Amino acid sequence: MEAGYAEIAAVQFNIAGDNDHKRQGVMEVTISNLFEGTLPAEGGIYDARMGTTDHHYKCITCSHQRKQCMGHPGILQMHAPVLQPLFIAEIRRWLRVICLNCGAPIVDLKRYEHLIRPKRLIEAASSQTEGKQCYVCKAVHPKIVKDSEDYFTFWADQQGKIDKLYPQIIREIFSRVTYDTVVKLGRSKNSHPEKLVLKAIQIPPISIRPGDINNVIQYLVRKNLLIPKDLQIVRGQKIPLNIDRNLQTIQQLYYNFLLDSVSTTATQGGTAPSIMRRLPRKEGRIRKSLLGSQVWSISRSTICGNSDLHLDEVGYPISFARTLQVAETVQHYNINRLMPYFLNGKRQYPGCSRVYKQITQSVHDIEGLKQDFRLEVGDILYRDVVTGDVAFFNRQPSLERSSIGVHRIVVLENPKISTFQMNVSACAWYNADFDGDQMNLWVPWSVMSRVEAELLCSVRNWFISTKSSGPVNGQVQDSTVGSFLLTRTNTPMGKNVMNKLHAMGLFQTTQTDPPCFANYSPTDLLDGKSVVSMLLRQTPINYQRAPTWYSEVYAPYMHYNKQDISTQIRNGELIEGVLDKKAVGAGSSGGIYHLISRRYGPQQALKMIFATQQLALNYVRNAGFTVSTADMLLTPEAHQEVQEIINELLLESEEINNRLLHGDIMPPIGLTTHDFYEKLQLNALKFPDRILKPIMNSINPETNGLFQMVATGAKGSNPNMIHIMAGIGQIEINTQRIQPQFSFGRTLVYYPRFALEAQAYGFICNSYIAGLTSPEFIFGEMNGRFDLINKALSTSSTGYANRKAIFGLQSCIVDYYRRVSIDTRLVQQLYGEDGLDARQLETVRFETIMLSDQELEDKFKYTGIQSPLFEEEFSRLKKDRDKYRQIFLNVENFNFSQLLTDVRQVPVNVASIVKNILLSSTSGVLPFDEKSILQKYAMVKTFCKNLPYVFINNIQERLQTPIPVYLKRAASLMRMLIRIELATVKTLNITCEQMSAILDLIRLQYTQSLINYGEAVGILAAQSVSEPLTQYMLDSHHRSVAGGTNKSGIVRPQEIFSAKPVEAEQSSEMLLRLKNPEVETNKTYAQEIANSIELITFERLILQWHLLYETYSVMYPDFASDVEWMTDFLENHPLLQPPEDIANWCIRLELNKTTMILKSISLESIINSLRAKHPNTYIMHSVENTASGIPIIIRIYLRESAFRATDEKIAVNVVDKLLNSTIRGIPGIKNANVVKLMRHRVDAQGKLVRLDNIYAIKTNGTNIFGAMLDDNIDPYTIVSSSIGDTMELYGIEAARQKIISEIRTVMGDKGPNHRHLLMYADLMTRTGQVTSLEKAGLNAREPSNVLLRMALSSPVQVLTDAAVDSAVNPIYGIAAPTLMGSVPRIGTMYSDIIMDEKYITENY
Amino acid sequence: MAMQKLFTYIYEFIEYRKMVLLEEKVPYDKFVQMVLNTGFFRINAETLNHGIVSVFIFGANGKYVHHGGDMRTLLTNTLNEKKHYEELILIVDKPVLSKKNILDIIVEQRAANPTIVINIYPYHLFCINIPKVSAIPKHKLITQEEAQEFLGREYLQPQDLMQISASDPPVVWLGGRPGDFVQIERPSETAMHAVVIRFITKSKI
Amino acid sequence: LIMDDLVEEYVETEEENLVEIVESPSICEGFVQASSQTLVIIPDNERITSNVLTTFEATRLVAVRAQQLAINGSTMLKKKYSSPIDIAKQELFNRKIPLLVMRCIKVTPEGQKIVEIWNPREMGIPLLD
Amino acid sequence: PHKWTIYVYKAVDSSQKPAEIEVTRKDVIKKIDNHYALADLRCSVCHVL
Amino acid sequence: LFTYIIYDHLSQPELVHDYYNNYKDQYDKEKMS
Ligand SMILES: [Mg+2]
Ligand SMILES: [Zn+2]
Ligand SMILES: [Zn+2]
Repeated sequence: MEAGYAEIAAVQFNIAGDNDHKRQGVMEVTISNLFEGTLPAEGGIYDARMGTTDHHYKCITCSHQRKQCMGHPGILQMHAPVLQPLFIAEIRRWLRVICLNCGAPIVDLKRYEHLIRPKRLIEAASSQTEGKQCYVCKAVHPKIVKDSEDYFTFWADQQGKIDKLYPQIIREIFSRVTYDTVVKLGRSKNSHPEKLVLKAIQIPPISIRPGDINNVIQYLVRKNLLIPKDLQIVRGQKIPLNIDRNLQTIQQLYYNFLLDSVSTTATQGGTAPSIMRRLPRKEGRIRKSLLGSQVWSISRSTICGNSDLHLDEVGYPISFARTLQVAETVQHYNINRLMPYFLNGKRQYPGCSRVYKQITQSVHDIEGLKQDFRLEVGDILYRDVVTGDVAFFNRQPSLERSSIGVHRIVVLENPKISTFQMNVSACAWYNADFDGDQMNLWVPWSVMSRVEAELLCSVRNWFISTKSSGPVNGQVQDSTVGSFLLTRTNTPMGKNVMNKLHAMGLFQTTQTDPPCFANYSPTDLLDGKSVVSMLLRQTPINYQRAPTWYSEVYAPYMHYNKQDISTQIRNGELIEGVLDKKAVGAGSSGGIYHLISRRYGPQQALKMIFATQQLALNYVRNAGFTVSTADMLLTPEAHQEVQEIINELLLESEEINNRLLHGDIMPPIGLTTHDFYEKLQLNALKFPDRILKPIMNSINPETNGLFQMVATGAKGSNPNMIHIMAGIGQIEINTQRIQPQFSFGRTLVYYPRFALEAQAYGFICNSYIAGLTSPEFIFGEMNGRFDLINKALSTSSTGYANRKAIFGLQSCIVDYYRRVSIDTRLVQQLYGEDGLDARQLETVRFETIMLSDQELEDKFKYTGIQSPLFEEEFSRLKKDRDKYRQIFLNVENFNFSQLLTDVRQVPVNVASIVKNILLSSTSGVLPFDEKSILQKYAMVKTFCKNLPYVFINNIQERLQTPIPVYLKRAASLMRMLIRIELATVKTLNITCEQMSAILDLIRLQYTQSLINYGEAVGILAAQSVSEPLTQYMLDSHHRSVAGGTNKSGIVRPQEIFSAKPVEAEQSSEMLLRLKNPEVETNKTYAQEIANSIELITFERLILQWHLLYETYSVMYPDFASDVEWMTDFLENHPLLQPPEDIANWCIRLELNKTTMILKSISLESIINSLRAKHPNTYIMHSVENTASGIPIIIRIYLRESAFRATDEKIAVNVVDKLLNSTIRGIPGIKNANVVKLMRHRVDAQGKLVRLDNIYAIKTNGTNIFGAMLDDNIDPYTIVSSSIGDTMELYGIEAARQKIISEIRTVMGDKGPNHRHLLMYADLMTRTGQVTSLEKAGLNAREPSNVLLRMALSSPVQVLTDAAVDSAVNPIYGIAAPTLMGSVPRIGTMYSDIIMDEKYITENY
Repeated sequence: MAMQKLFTYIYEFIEYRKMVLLEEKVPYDKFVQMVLNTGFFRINAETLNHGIVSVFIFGANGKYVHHGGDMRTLLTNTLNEKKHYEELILIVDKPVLSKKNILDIIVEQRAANPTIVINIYPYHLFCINIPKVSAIPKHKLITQEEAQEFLGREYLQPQDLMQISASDPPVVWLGGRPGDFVQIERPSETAMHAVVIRFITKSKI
Repeated sequence: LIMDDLVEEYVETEEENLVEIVESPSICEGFVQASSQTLVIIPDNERITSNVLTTFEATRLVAVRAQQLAINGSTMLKKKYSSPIDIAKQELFNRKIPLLVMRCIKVTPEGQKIVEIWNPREMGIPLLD
Repeated sequence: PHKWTIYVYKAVDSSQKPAEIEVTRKDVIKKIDNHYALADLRCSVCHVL
Repeated sequence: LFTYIIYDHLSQPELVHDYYNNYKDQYDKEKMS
């Protein structure tokens, strides 16, 4: 007895033979009766020994009730054998490789004794082996035919002799196979073919067939009762007519019981949901019951705003608080507190509903406990939810790490409130809005869950984004506008001041301790900056940034106050500037709340957000804010100005049209006239910058609510205002105008065919306030429908990609070395290459990067002591700068537009620590002290040397044990930052004890920033990269959809994640640098090279071609006039006479003169690119003098050297080969433009200068080899968007860097942290090959993780292959433990807890 | 321009492998004449371990890459001489790596001489200085003792490490063999460079 | 005759591409039990894991201690708190928690569970209060 | 083609001495105050209002 | 000189155009047909 605690460590999959069924069966099904009255009939399929599903009886086998009984399998002894439905393909493979007479293998086992085990049998069965002679019994192997009428019948074809392979005969055949043959064919000894035939099937436990799937079982039992029990079928017995039909229907019944309505690739044959149909798809067993679950003790409601709630609070209706209960166990310390809940009971709130008495080991109703007076120790009380309880708040779809957060409950006692109320600043965590969104709320009742909710999942932990490493929450909408209105210097009423009474009223709802106004007279005037400083003095921070209010596009108009365009906060005091989206807005990196979180913790940041939001809202409570129709109304003069601007745009469009009409539009090389015309029209119809002048002439910026919302960043943008007031402009769909889809050349019924006006192609000349006409409204509806379609399918595409990425990355978990490993196989030597949490990073500028050799000496070379130590320190600084420059200039070289930056994300802002210590210092300008300065230098040097020990522990630091090289590299950036910010020049007014404190603070901050052991960093990366994907979809109508540049939708991300080959890429690009640094400046040379490497083939320049059976030294009549220019060619080319091997076959091609002119293709170029290309040929051209009307004709005469298959067919193949020859360019490059490149180079003074005058070729299509062959391109700086090309030519490391770069390009400016891209790239390249995020990548990376691959997709094939291969599935990661009903061993469960026996004995 | 780049870069491939050149160096024109006439060019190099490395530069239209019997005869004859022959390198065109028959003779010859290393490589592997490519980080082979101490500190097996193919261009230029360890200094945008150790596995072909 | 509740036949198409000899002894077939392990505790001076508790480890320690105080309640704390969560948090903060943290570094094939045992009463606590 | 990148400011009050300031877009914030108003745009090529 | 895009130095743009005008004219005629 006493079943001890255990955990499943591995799962073994095997084929279950009839012996296993007999061993595991608790009962034998023998009758067809279902129920004997109110009880199951004994021996039937419902027999209670199989388990109980009804309350009306117990099990018998385990003597448990329905809830505690897991069910037990039975046995049905089949009178005739049946084939295993899941392994029909295995039966077919085994039948074709072993002799059906003696069981010996007909194939040569030595032939396949070099393949891997999972492939030996497949290749053995691939060979024909029909008619092969056995070397043991000299029998002839028949043709194993799979019947096309069903999925299980096999036919033996002996040179036309047809006999049915019955399961009994198959078992006789399979029982003669030795285990030696099984092993030599790559199969496990548990995969002997004798298990593929079942004489005793297993009827599943009733637990999986509750009281249809039992109809099939009943029918199977009934049909099995018909077959005689002594039936003995041998090869060639001629079962007459009815045993045959009965056997076929029994086998079909079993096959439909197991595999009905599921196909699988391993299905051989043709023509009540089954067992295997329950598993797959969203509603299947795995995804619906194992990966997710329905739960109890949970609530859902609509969410609405409540500005009186803190960011970490949620408004809970009281009716829900008396439904969900918290389980508090009564002990000595809580009996007094819990007694009021017990006394209130179910009649008053806060009360309780149930009590679990320990003495009775059962739950007691509160209305039956009226005689208990008090509660006993060990009792469990289920009390109502009260204010201050923690709750899990969740909004679906749950895509971010903050999609589930823990809030403190605020119980709303108003009975008429049924919504989940929350602060509007908390919506950023969930991507929620108050327009109908519903959120799930469940209160943790168990002690462990409550501890975790208040310690691990509180929303204060999600204030900093795991994705972007920046703040998530901030002021939104009314709060941003209110902050601007409160902090602005002047109102339309004069100076922005309030009296003491209204200044006090601003702090009424801040929920903080109010500031002191006793030093203010009732008539004293306080500006908004003063009250903002009063609030922000509690968390003093330093801020200096231009506000969103100041925009350069607005500067020519308006009159910006000089005190409003430079926001400065010094030690919590707002000196100047306004507060808006840049400073207080949500998601504003570097904003005031981000700084507050960095210096005082995210809880302080949330409290400050609430306080400042209350301040702004209380200010607007008096200032007022509104938008009216007149806010969007231009003055008549401004309307005339807008009309004039649009008239100028349409006049430029009409000038382009006039150029087209006169045939003056000449497209460049690479574009057709239609494409060039469309590009010119798109450029001509863009609104100028001066469209804002009429708008701002009609707008009073100090009074305009719409302009104030747009300019302060609260809501809207400049295009919104322009569309509302001036005009929408050109409607662009996928970068192009409206296509003529109504008819041939017609965009709408309202416009004529081949209309040239811009209005016919989507140019909207009217503003929204002016109103749109019917065609303008139709074009706008097309654009809006595009937006709606993209929004709708963004959810689905993001779901697909997110699920694939999660299942590809979920097993990646940080271990105790802070490496990332799948089980035990490494993915990263250190997480994010720095071992840091994404929530603990700060962007910091490195001051030495851009300095020249002289400013570096003038700013960092300390000359106050004549010591070599400071020379060494400056040398160390210079070497750090040089290493940084080299690394991040190399990074520039293998990227398209990744510029070297002065700022880095670091765990510790050293300069801020030094500034804080100096500000708190009770000293200043210390006297010169050589000993102190040298001591501080020594301390800093030792701290830098011992910095990588924060990655190990204090013990190894004390022992000074060797540091691994990768850990030394992990601290390189922090060593650089410390040596810069703690340089001797910068630490002259810092004492030695102050230096010790600074170093201790740096060490503490570095330790606090490390990634936790057991973090599911793969899932974090999957979320952080899948979240920007829906925004990437939302701009799908702003991306090109044409061939060669197809970037619409998820085409590029699916290309990246699926590791699609080069030929499968639709937006391949390459970047080529000229192999001459001094001539990259010439745009003409760059254009020359770009047009030179553009791929031109013979087919591009052919109007038509005709192959002829005529030799030369007769002639198709339609071209008898060709002999004139033919003889002219003979006369003009004396050394090009026809050779004496001229054959009958010859092509005659007409050259397209228009294409030749447009592509600058000369006839001599063709003649030399075909003559010195083709060995067995004789080519002739007409006199190129041809004007319009007479054509250039190229007759290519073949030779029998080519003919050295049907002659005509090989001649046509030769024609195809000749046509595809490369006349000009490099293969695979459809287009090649010239782009201006921004690059950094170190000049002779050691300075890093940003150069804008670099020209490079941005090709369409990739060929790294071809681009590296030409000598006009720098071969060492070829950048191609193709991951496969980079992998094939450069290697797996360059492929990893390319994956990083391409994912970064897809994410865009608002992308995740670099460590998530590193996670994606390192998972995909861990095996030395670029594996995908699809099923194939999982198969390559985790073949043994059968459960994970079943959970991803295709459970039936994965299960079948696992059973056949006898796969052992170790339980690791998340999917495998979850499918086994266990919990993943990560997070809180990554490290186990044991009892400190010594301490417990010595401290009872 | 494949043959020119091959000619200029194969010798720096040999030098980067720290191999002393044998015989002499021929001009470009004589090189392509030999490639067209004999069907291939052979370059002999000597390693520091007194072994011999032979590089065979076959032609795209050469007969040795179109008929399997010719390649079999060449490999059997070259392997029948009296030299240590540490490694045989056969540089062929990219579609030659797809013609299964030639790969079959390569495998048969590799099985025939287990102590002899035979590898077939495409043209693009030696058409550029691979270690000088900007996109390729610095790869370096670490001795088995350093790898063993690194694995012992990390409580790791060689099979737990990230894998790299022996046909990886940096690994080929380094001369790494399967079962060896390569230390890679990769540039990092989070830590400003990083160090990773990868396990060299079986080369593709 | 018209049936509406169709089952939508389900298809899998991407096939997987995973890459003397006697009947069976009592050793190769069987022995699913897996050999027992011995606990190889790394010496305190050879430990390489952090001397600071992770938030996961500290949270798990507090949760375990509070759950144990739910059924037990004999506490070494000085000040009286009315909830097991607060008691466990103060026990961790006062370095009086009776639990230990075992970090399983590696499980060897020979049957050794190499672990590092860490005392939370000599460790850095990252939790808030 | 015209390039209207010069902003011409007229002094609101006749007491303002310069009475005429021509600036680019990036110079408005540092050279123009409320004593001036935008009068016209001058082309940067033809120097025509 | 620099005559590919400037066209404001005169003389050099003019000689090039006058001494290759008819080729451009006939190419334009052929293209737009
Ligand atoms: Mg909504
Ligand atoms: Zn039971
Ligand atoms: Zn036989």
